[PDB]
Amino acid sequence: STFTNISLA
Amino acid sequence: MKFQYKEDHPFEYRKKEGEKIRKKYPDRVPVIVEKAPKARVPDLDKRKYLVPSDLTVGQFYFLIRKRIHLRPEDALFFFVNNTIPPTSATMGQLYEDNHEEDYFLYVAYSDESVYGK
Repeated sequence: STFTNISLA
Repeated sequence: MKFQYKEDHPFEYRKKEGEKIRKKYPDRVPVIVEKAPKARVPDLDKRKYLVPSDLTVGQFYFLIRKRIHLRPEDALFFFVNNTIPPTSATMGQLYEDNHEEDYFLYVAYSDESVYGK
């Protein structure tokens, strides 16, 4: 599985 | 507390992945986000998240809530080690105090204010 990057925008 | 990420991957696998991602991104934290068992909340398509360490828990709450797409009247609570984390704390601060030996932070969500309720 691959990480998804969390951001405010 | 139970997580499907642990049922899919043994500890030795989780530790290698969490150790490498922390050395690659020292300013970010890996977080496992899954739904509480008895929670009446929609599911998430993804469970592994790379979160900026300076993002607050309250901001992480709002970003996950938008991914779950909840109705405005829907309640949502987060749990780390059977405790609702502080709102003003940063995700890096919460990670340092609560990460497991696989270098992952485990967060569960539910519509109830008690974890297993």
